[PDB]
Amino acid sequence: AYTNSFTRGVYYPDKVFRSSVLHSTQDLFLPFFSNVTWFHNPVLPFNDGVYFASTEKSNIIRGWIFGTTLDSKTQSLLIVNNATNVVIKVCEFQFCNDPFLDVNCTFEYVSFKNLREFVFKNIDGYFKIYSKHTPINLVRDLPQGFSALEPLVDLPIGINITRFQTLLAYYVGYLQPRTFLLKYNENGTITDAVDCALDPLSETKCTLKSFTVEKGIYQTSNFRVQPTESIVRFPNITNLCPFGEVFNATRFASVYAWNRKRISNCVADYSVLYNSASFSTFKCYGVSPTKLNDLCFTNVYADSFVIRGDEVRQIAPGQTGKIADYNYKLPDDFTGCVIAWNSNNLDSKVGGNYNYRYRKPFERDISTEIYQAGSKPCNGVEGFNCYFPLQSYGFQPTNGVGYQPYRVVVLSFELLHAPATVCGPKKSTNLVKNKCVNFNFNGLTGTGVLTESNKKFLPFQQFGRDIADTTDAVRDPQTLEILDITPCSFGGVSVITPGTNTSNQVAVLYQGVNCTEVPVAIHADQLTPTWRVYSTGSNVFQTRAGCLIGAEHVNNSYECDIPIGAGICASYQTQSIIAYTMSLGAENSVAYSNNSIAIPTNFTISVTTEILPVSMTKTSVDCTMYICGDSTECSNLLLQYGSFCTQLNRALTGIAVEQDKNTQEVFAQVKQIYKTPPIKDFGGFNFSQILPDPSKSKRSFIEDLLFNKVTNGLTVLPPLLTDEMIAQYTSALLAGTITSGWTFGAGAALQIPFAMQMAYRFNGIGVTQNVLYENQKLIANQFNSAIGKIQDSLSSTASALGKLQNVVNQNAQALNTLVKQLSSNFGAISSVLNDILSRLDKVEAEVQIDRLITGRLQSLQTYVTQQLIRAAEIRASANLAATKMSECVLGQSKRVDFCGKGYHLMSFPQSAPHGVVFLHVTYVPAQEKNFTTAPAICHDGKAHFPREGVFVSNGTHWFVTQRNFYEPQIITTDNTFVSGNCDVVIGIVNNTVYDP
Amino acid sequence: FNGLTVLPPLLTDEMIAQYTSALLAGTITSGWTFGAGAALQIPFAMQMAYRFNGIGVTQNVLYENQKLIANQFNSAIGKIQDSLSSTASALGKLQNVVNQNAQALNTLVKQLSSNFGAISSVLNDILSRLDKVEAEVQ
Amino acid sequence: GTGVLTESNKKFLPFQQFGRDIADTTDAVRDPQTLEILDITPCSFGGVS
Amino acid sequence: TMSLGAENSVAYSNNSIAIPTNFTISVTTEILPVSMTKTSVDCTMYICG
Amino acid sequence: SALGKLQNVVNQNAQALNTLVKQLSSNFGAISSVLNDILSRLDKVEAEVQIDRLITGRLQSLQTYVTQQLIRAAEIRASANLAATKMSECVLGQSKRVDFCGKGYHLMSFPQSAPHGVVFLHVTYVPAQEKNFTTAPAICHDGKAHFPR
Ligand SMILES: *[C@@H]1O[C@H](CO)[C@@H](O[C@@H]2O[C@H](CO)[C@@H](O)[C@H](O)[C@H]2NC(C)=O)[C@H](O)[C@H]1NC(C)=O
Ligand SMILES: *[C@@H]1O[C@H](CO)[C@@H](O[C@@H]2O[C@H](CO)[C@@H](O)[C@H](O)[C@H]2NC(C)=O)[C@H](O)[C@H]1NC(C)=O
Ligand SMILES: *[C@@H]1O[C@H](CO)[C@@H](O[C@@H]2O[C@H](CO)[C@@H](O)[C@H](O)[C@H]2NC(C)=O)[C@H](O)[C@H]1NC(C)=O
Ligand SMILES: *[C@@H]1O[C@H](CO)[C@@H](O[C@@H]2O[C@H](CO)[C@@H](O)[C@H](O)[C@H]2NC(C)=O)[C@H](O)[C@H]1NC(C)=O
Ligand SMILES: *[C@@H]1O[C@H](CO)[C@@H](O[C@@H]2O[C@H](CO)[C@@H](O)[C@H](O)[C@H]2NC(C)=O)[C@H](O)[C@H]1NC(C)=O
Ligand SMILES: *[C@@H]1O[C@H](CO)[C@@H](O[C@@H]2O[C@H](CO)[C@@H](O)[C@H](O)[C@H]2NC(C)=O)[C@H](O)[C@H]1NC(C)=O
Ligand SMILES: *[C@@H]1O[C@H](CO)[C@@H](O)[C@H](O)[C@H]1NC(C)=O
Ligand SMILES: *[C@@H]1O[C@H](CO)[C@@H](O)[C@H](O)[C@H]1NC(C)=O
Ligand SMILES: *[C@@H]1O[C@H](CO)[C@@H](O)[C@H](O)[C@H]1NC(C)=O
Ligand SMILES: *[C@@H]1O[C@H](CO)[C@@H](O)[C@H](O)[C@H]1NC(C)=O
Ligand SMILES: *[C@@H]1O[C@H](CO)[C@@H](O)[C@H](O)[C@H]1NC(C)=O
Ligand SMILES: *[C@@H]1O[C@H](CO)[C@@H](O)[C@H](O)[C@H]1NC(C)=O
Ligand SMILES: *[C@@H]1O[C@H](CO)[C@@H](O)[C@H](O)[C@H]1NC(C)=O
Ligand SMILES: *[C@@H]1O[C@H](CO)[C@@H](O)[C@H](O)[C@H]1NC(C)=O
Ligand SMILES: *[C@@H]1O[C@H](CO)[C@@H](O)[C@H](O)[C@H]1NC(C)=O
Ligand SMILES: *[C@@H]1O[C@H](CO)[C@@H](O)[C@H](O)[C@H]1NC(C)=O
Ligand SMILES: *[C@@H]1O[C@H](CO)[C@@H](O)[C@H](O)[C@H]1NC(C)=O
Ligand SMILES: *[C@@H]1O[C@H](CO)[C@@H](O)[C@H](O)[C@H]1NC(C)=O
Ligand SMILES: *[C@@H]1O[C@H](CO)[C@@H](O)[C@H](O)[C@H]1NC(C)=O
Ligand SMILES: *[C@@H]1O[C@H](CO)[C@@H](O)[C@H](O)[C@H]1NC(C)=O
Ligand SMILES: *[C@@H]1O[C@H](CO)[C@@H](O)[C@H](O)[C@H]1NC(C)=O
Repeated sequence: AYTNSFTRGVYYPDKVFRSSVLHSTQDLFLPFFSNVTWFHNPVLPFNDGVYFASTEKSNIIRGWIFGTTLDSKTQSLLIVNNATNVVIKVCEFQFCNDPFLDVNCTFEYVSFKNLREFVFKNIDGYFKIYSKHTPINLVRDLPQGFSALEPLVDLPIGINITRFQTLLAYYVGYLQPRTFLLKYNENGTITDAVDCALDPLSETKCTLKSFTVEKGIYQTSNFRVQPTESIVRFPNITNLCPFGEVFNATRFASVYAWNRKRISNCVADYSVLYNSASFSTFKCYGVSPTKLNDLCFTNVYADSFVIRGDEVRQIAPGQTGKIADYNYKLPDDFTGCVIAWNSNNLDSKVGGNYNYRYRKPFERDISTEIYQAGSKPCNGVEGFNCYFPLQSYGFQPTNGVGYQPYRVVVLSFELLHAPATVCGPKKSTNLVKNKCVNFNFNGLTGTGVLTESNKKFLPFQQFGRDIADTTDAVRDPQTLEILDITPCSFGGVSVITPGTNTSNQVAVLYQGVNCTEVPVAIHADQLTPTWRVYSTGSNVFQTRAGCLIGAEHVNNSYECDIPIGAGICASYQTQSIIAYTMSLGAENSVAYSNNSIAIPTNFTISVTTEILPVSMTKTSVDCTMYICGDSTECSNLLLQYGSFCTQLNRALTGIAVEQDKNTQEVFAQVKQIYKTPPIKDFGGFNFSQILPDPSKSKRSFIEDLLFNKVTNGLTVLPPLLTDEMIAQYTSALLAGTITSGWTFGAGAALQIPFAMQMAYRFNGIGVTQNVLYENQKLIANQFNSAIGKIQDSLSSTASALGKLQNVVNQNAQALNTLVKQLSSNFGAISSVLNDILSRLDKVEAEVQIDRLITGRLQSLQTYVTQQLIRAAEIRASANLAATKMSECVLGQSKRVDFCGKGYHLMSFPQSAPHGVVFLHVTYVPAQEKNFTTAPAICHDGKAHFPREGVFVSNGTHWFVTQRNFYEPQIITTDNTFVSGNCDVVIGIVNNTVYDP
Repeated sequence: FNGLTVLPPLLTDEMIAQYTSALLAGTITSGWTFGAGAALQIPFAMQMAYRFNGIGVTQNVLYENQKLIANQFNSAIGKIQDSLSSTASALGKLQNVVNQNAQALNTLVKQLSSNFGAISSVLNDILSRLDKVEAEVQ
Repeated sequence: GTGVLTESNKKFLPFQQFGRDIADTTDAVRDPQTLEILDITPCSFGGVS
Repeated sequence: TMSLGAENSVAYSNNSIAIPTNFTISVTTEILPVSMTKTSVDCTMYICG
Repeated sequence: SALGKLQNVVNQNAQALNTLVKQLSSNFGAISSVLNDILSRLDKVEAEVQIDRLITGRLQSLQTYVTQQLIRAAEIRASANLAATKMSECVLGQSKRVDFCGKGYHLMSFPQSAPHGVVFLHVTYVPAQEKNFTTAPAICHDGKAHFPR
């Protein structure tokens, strides 16, 4: 019988306080929503540790036995409660299946409406116990909910437990290795958890380290099709190799005349030779002797001779001495083995066996040509300073060991190149095409898909290679057809989420994967590590970008919420996640004709917003303190690397000073600290929210929203201008802009009434200035209301300031990464430097320290190089901000869409963390009407054109009007100018042109 | 195929062609107005008079020469087709963005054939030929 | 370690012996002879200009 | 503490304008870099001499 | 001191090559920082293990130099594009972009050459000697409002 585990069985992983934090940890845990066995008893397996529970208030459940034999034959745990105490012992006990109530000992210790919970696990010889108590109402199943179990007991007793039983409603489950994300509150209790492998949303929560995720698409994983089967393809040789004639023959050669045997067309078994005790050495080079049976070769050459026992040291690559110089040399990149033994009884004899003698790589020459000891005419004949080239070994069996004869076999291997022809003893399999498989062609191992091919190998060619050396096609050794290899299908895995705030559903995209490969592979119905079973969630759909699982395809085309790729988007709708081809927008046939114009009859003022970065957090690094932790031994090694721990400080000093330049270039545009008048008769425009609030530093109201909505060896440094100095500059800029127009940008500020300044801002966009005064209250109300909406927009969402937030988040991520890279081993024995200094002699310790120096130096260069790139990216924004302040704030830019959308009027800066915010104010025309139009008018045969503005008719009368606001005027001469007669102009019309 | 991949662009080229078409259709029927607000239609020879004022040439100069001006424009777009049709090296900037990435990937892939001082550039050789304690070093 | 040990307000649970930072750096300890919680700070360092 | 510059109450009202009555032509230098030293290095001869 | 920008372009290239040349003298853990010592004192099997440390250290030194020059070249290109723009707009024209072609209302500018750079002489009108007046946005005549053209 079984029951759902829900979220039960989490326990405190370590005796560490952590608070207000989400922490990621790997341990033996009960997986969420697993099946727990139920009981009302037998012995049970213990496995890799147990979660245990019971509903109780009778207290019939009294203890446990843990062990292997449960009684007598070995030490076994007894854990019992007797109401006086909890009791533990480990004895070779003397009790039956149930010695309990009617309703050595090398260690011992002493200390329904409710449920008891426990966890038992056993690691490093320590047996550990965790616990909880709770009230409950539900008796019929485990209480669905959460509460972390806390440690009680931790004991060095070391028993190899494989079974347990309860001593006399109760429940059992098994722990398994998993990653969990845990939530610690302000008082450092665990209060929630995520089981990362459970589902795609749980992968996403663990990927982001968050218990909630926003709407979007997130990568969590990579998908690869697994090898379904294994193949061995070998030459089908029956013959076995002639090693007795190599190793055990009578005539092992004298060393200057060394013998070579070629081996070919046979199956070997090097393990038989390697396992033999007969050899005083079995040293090997580019192959380990354990691996030799798995390999295959074009040739083996056995080189054979007898030599004096102490001289065997010359038989290696790179050696020197008379045997190497004149008798037999190995090449200095020898691939194979040297095997030798004390052949004292075999090769020595009581006459001192004079049959043996000594005198480039694999040279042999038996020549009698004399060793001359000088430039004499020795002429090949013996004499003083003229000596025969061979000398005899005095091999008597009574010799001391270094003077006895030893036999030597050298095995030199020629690899698979041409068709392999000496081979290990391996079993060949059948060949299988089109599947993802492991394969082994003559010891050439790999994983992939095998198919037919059209590759015309020339008869000597055995396999093809790609640009990366990787084997691209193979001839099968048993049937000479050419097979293509191809790598098994793979891609990035991404989770589409509506926002956990909004829904729990998800869809999964297998990027670039064909759906036929997916739902019976690493996704579902086969070997499915972490990318767990749901072969369909309801629908499986092939997009251009990859296979998409669990989303509903739609034939409509909406706007895009979650973009997938190749014009596909997804969103959550009437409910399910849908997927569709996106629409670029509403289609609009513009109402064109050769004679019709639309003129706006009304406008809106609009206040937009634009946010720009201006400076990173400044930093400098004491690279000796960071790399070496103030250890003297490490500091002395770090001298050998020269100037690196100085050009790093020089680079970061360049970054640091440039931040104060960026801030000064953006804000210090103004020579004097202008201040606002006491009166506020700015024609009804209400700046109270953007001017300083003196009751606040003296920031504006909107600046106080912006400063709230954004929120070792490594030393941070302060900015030069303080946040109160930046607020003085944004105040001075704003006070100049209000009281004096652009004039404070061209030397001395000239005062002008604000309503007249706006009349000139209108006069810059081609709207005739009377249009402002005649609409002055309306315009002031539109502006005041628009400033009001900025407060609500900035109040509405945390996503409003994402640009400035990304300067903060990247600096924190970079520094945290640079700190966490202290803990990495880089292949050294430990990442804690004091281990290496304490556990090892200095000669070994240096090599380990040098890996940590190398890893930390490569980490620190990696950090500094990203700060250079990231600072260059911020400087492009600082130059843009200084430009927008020069043209928009200090002026009125005519550059289309530079200072906000619409025709530009003015803008106001407000300070913010690491950046600036501009409130660009723009005119937008808003209520158009169609009119008939003609490019000219003919009066007395003279063709008239308007001086400024355009001719229009309401269908009966003709007027001229300005291009951006309907205001019809009678066509007097003074609105117009003549040029020539009617006839050259297209579309000219007849009207009166009036003379004043 | 060595763990390298190429992802598709979000906007497919038949979507890009609808944006460049819309920008062009706005620019013909409505001048600059569709940047400043909702598009306002105007006759094209009347848009060109505003463009002439925008360079300080008086608008009567257009109408007094409209047939000539149209022919000069049409002729230039003819020469554009012959130039682009003729000279494949004209797109040298874009073609370098293609070529530079091809060399970047080819270098990254070819580096898998380097030894860096190991016994072999091919990882499965080492794993076939050597036992663990030595294979780690390589 | 090394640092300026200080008296602190931290509220460790009975089984917890020491505290860690957001970046996993050890930064508070229970004194094993008097079960109040201390706060650990590295000894001061800085560039000399 | 650095000074950002002299403070200035602009003499604003809803009915006062200031207009200039003279001018200066002024000539201002601006300096921009355009190119580095064109440099080349033999990576065989530097590393291996 | 006006030319501090151009002189700093000279100084950074001088410091970069000095740093690259100094690093030839660093051991990086080899028995000597002079390659012919290794080749004259040691036989090849030993020598290659020492030489490989110099090759590694000198190569990491050289990649560090080339990467900082790639970044500095892009940082100069941003200035070359700005100078090319100021020459097209300020010299070949009269820019209305406020504070672009020197402070004040821009009239014209002249180029002068300088080693590794360019110097612009921006000529500008700056108003002076201002007087207060009373002002009003419009004037009534015969009950109709008037505004200045
Ligand atoms: C070919 O012949 C030459 C002699 O003419 C051989 O030279 C010997 O090479 C070894 C190198 O290990 C030296 O120690 C000897 O001193 C050389 N001999 C003389 C007389 O100088 C050469 O090794 C031969 N090569 C082959 C492959 O057989
Ligand atoms: C121009 O648009 C504005 C709104 O942006 C119009 O003002 C509104 O007019 C209606 C009556 O027609 C009132 O109910 C609203 O309270 C007005 N709003 C404001 C902010 O005052 C204005 O009437 C339009 N002008 C013309 C000539 O149609
Ligand atoms: C300028 O606008 C602000 C709001 O943006 C006005 O301040 C509000 O005024 C009323 C009436 O005195 C108070 O009830 C509110 O509490 C004020 N709001 C805040 C947030 O303080 C201000 O009165 C306007 N002033 C002028 C001259 O128009
Ligand atoms: C075109 O505009 C003219 C002038 O605004 C309009 O003519 C006026 O029409 C009203 C009645 O709607 C008469 O009371 C006025 O006496 C007319 N004035 C003049 C100068 O004729 C005319 O109605 C408009 N036509 C259309 C088709 O809208
Ligand atoms: C504008 O009005 C004039 C008359 O005032 C029109 O000119 C006449 O057009 C007819 C038809 O082409 C000719 O037969 C007459 O000889 C013309 N008379 C004169 C005095 O030129 C003219 O066609 C009208 N224009 C438009 C565009 O309708
Ligand atoms: C202005 O220059 C254009 C050429 O750029 C001249 O246009 C040509 O004029 C001749 C007659 O002189 C016609 O045969 C051609 O067909 C015209 N070319 C085109 C493209 O139409 C124009 O005549 C010149 N105008 C003046 C006043 O000199
Ligand atoms: C396993 O658990 C699920 C609920 O999570 C349940 O439907 C299923 O029947 C259980 N299977 C067994 C064999 O207990
Ligand atoms: C409980 O066990 C202890 C020894 O562990 C023993 O002294 C005590 O008498 C027991 N209590 C009862 C009620 O039997
Ligand atoms: C007692 O322990 C020793 C080892 O310490 C072991 O040899 C012996 O068999 C044990 N006897 C019992 C009864 O467990
Ligand atoms: C556990 O098993 C090992 C052999 O696998 C044995 O050497 C050891 O003594 C056992 N320890 C205990 C306490 O049972
Ligand atoms: C945290 O502990 C304090 C006492 O140390 C207590 O006042 C407070 O209510 C606790 N808060 C939570 C969220 O447990
Ligand atoms: C060599 O001979 C001995 C017996 O003299 C035998 O044990 C050994 O296996 C033989 N080895 C080979 C390779 O024949
Ligand atoms: C060996 O290969 C040949 C050629 O394909 C085949 O005819 C023969 O049956 C094979 N023999 C064995 C024992 O595999
Ligand atoms: C989820 O977001 C929507 C707005 O997109 C909001 O209305 C809703 O209240 C949010 N869900 C929760 C649990 O508050
Ligand atoms: C996916 O694979 C099947 C064969 O398994 C093939 O018929 C289909 O055309 C493929 N589709 C794509 C888009 O690759
Ligand atoms: C969507 O279009 C396909 C053909 O392109 C069709 O098979 C499908 O039935 C359509 N769906 C609906 C709801 O009409
Ligand atoms: C202008 O007229 C056309 C029909 O001629 C109509 O489609 C369009 O909506 C009209 N525009 C306005 C603003 O009334
Ligand atoms: C406008 O277009 C119509 C139809 O194409 C044509 O009859 C008329 O002559 C044209 N008028 C002008 C001024 O181009
Ligand atoms: C240690 O002993 C002293 C008395 O000698 C006592 O005051 C103190 O509370 C004890 N601390 C602990 C943790 O037992
Ligand atoms: C303008 O200033 C100059 C000196 O810069 C002076 O000589 C000249 O007389 C002044 N002109 C007027 C009209 O005040
Ligand atoms: C204008 O008059 C005010 C006093 O009303 C005075 O403070 C200010 O300095 C005068 N400005 C000029 C340009 O004379």
